[PDB]
Amino acid sequence: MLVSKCCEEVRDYVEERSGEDPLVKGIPEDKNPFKELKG
Amino acid sequence: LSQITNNIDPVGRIQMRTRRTLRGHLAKIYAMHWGTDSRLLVSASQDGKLIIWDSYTTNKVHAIPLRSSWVMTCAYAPSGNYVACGGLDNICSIYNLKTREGNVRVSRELAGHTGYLSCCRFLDDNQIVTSSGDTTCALWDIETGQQTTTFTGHTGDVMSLSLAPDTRLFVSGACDASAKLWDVREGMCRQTFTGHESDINAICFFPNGNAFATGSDDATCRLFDLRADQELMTYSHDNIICGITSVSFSKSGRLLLAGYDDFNCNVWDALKADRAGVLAGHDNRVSCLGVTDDGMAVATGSWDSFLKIWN
Amino acid sequence: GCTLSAEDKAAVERSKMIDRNLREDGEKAAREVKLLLLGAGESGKSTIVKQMKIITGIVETHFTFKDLHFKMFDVGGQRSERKKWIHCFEGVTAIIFCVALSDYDLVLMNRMHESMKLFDSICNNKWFTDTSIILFLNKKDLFEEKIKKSPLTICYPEYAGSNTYEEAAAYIQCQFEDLNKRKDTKEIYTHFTCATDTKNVQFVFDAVTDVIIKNNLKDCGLF
Amino acid sequence: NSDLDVNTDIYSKVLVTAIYLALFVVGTVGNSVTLFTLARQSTVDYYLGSLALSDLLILLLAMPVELYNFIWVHHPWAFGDAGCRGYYFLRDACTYATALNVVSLSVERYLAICHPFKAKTLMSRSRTKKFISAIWLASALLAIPMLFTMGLQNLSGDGTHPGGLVCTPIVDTATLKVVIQVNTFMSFLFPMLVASILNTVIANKLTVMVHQAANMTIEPGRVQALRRGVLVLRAVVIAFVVCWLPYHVRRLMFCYISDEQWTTFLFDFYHYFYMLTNALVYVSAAINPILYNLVSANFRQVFLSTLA
Amino acid sequence: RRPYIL
Repeated sequence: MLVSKCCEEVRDYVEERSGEDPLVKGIPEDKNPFKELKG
Repeated sequence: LSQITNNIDPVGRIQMRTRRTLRGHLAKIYAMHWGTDSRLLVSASQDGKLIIWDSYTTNKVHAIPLRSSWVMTCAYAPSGNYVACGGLDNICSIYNLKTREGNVRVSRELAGHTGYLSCCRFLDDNQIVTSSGDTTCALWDIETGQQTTTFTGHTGDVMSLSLAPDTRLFVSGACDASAKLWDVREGMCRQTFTGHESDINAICFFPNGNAFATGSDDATCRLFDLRADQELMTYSHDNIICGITSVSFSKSGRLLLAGYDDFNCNVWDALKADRAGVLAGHDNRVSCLGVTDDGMAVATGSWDSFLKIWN
Repeated sequence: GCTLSAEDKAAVERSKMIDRNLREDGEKAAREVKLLLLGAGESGKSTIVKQMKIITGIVETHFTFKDLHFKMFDVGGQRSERKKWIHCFEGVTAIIFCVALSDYDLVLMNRMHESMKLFDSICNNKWFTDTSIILFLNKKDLFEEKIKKSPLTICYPEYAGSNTYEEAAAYIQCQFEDLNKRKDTKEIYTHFTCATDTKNVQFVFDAVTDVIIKNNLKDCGLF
Repeated sequence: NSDLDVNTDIYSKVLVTAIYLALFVVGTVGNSVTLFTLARQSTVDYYLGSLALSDLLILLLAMPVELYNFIWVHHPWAFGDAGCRGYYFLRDACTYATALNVVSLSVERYLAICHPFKAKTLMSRSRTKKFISAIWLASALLAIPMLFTMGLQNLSGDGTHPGGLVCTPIVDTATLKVVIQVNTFMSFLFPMLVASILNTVIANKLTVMVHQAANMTIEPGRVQALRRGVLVLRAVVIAFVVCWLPYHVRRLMFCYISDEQWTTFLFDFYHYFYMLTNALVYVSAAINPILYNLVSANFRQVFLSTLA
Repeated sequence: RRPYIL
């Protein structure tokens, strides 16, 4: 059922969501909850 | 898909460090599900325990002693009130986190199955879908104890299951190499997907809820579309031949995390079908991995009894 | 050290008491001896469970013998693809495989040939490379009757031995123990049993001791 | 200005060089083939590889310099100041590596048999590689005192001859005595204790299991390996005592006698006994692969099949 | 006469 349109939908969905994604953009390590803060 | 989606610039090399490490288990871990608050995660293993960790402080907020040690799956309800677990005992036992007596306790033992339970997912606090060992899937209602809608129609036994984000429907995979898109409300299958050589071991929805990837014993992840009713992409690479035990997407969908039996997890660019990164933490089969709904952390459990949390 | 006002310390104390409960139950499990039961056609699976526990899936019997605890996993209740859940059972100390002797002549294709192929598929499996097999041969007196009346060439064509008890039993035993493609790693332990001979659980514990001693020697730098 | 040279019989010197070369070739071949075999449960493999590695390093480092610089040229240091410091640093780091490896292997076997859960939790390949790296770092830290104590000194007739220079502890006798006696104290009296008592209680467990093996209905030809396990256990403990006792008795002898008791006869006896003690430590470092070889006659087959 | 040997 028009697989090109559907994979283009997957593409535009992810490229819409790629920027605010905290793993492909990455972390700034100060907004990271997984800074360790231990000794 | 790679001929279309190659104009987008690549993600670059992904380097992630083990931001936490959740020790305590004495066997192979088989499952892990985040919470919808993205802080608690449950993780079950063959030593009779499932343990509700706090991912930030590495604290064990709970540890539930199970009646039969053989446990293939677990799920964490989106309220945070319930957990579930089932294995070779054919019983998807249900535990109530938020008790007034301060401890967890078994609410219902869900019986009446002639096979091991491959997977459980929570719809609501009163609806739970499972994936059995008699080649069927089901949907239970916990308050009655009766299975509401039994899903019959596979020939080889079913191996995974993945609810959609809006939980109106779900996808289950089996040894037929046929992923089927069931429907919760009506009660019949809608679409059947072939395209794998052998058995499929891992299914995860794309975050929009309009697609899903599928990890198999054929060293091939294959992302399918539900509307277009056919295979869309074949995430596979040469020099690797081992099986896949778990898959999960990122929050945006840009990177999919595949769990191989070369003892380490690989990170696939979901658009160019490139191995974008290697997560080389574990020293045995990576049996389960999962990404937070907030998209910040990725925890991965394995048969060396170590949950690592990468970021 | 921040303690976040008395509750992070009590959370860590909760975590440590959970760790304590984990290590105690883990010691109880790590000292515990796990045994697999196999066999499709009924082959004394009952007879052996009634003889074990006297002193609708999997059925666990947690009996003790000679001051040592035994877990017996009657796995033949549930029927599915064995290729997708047998890896839950790596780390089982000893598999207790059971064959009826008297099923040499029945047909679904010989049932005995099906039991040999099942034994083959389990003994040469990629997970059970180190785990030894306690082979049982069940219903021997019935089998004695059935071999005093009917011959044994009908089951296996290429055999021309005596129609005696000891030789036919030795030929079936040597036909089973020839199937292991590996012998440097594990070793099959055969016994003849029926609904008599109460000398069973001592032979079970002798086999479990020999497998556990060979696992311990291997785990040591010796052997 | 040539003195302190000890005039020994040349046939005894040739005869201990031949022993040293035999232990040299045997230890190098044995340790090379064991590391290649272990390189081609995992924790006892890395433990045996670390002990064999430490023995190969003690041979290839210590053996040819000690050979050339005590047997042939008995007085001058061939290797300079950092040569002395590096020689005693390596040598004593390898001594602590060997002693702590045999400690760890004996605790691992005692753990592996009498506490199987506690040995499951204490053993992981991540933890074992971290632990062996830790024990090599600790052998280097405990060998730092053989850096700062030791050095060059000129003990010629007037202290100015370029050939009167020796390689000696440059510190006084009380500090020397305390450093060397705490080395011999912890590095030997603690491994003799753990090896003796642990391996004794393992041998008790194995002899009870042998008496319960004489389960003859279950038993194939596999009571040989239990007697062989008793023999290799006892070979480990006896070889460690007999090979690392005379070396530290020699160093004790150097430790206590303040030269008021030394004569010419004890001088000569000390030099010949030094030769014999380095013979025994190389016998240890070469007879590890032997008594791990000969007991595991299938792993032995693996050795000789890879060699052929 | 002290041996320096160690």
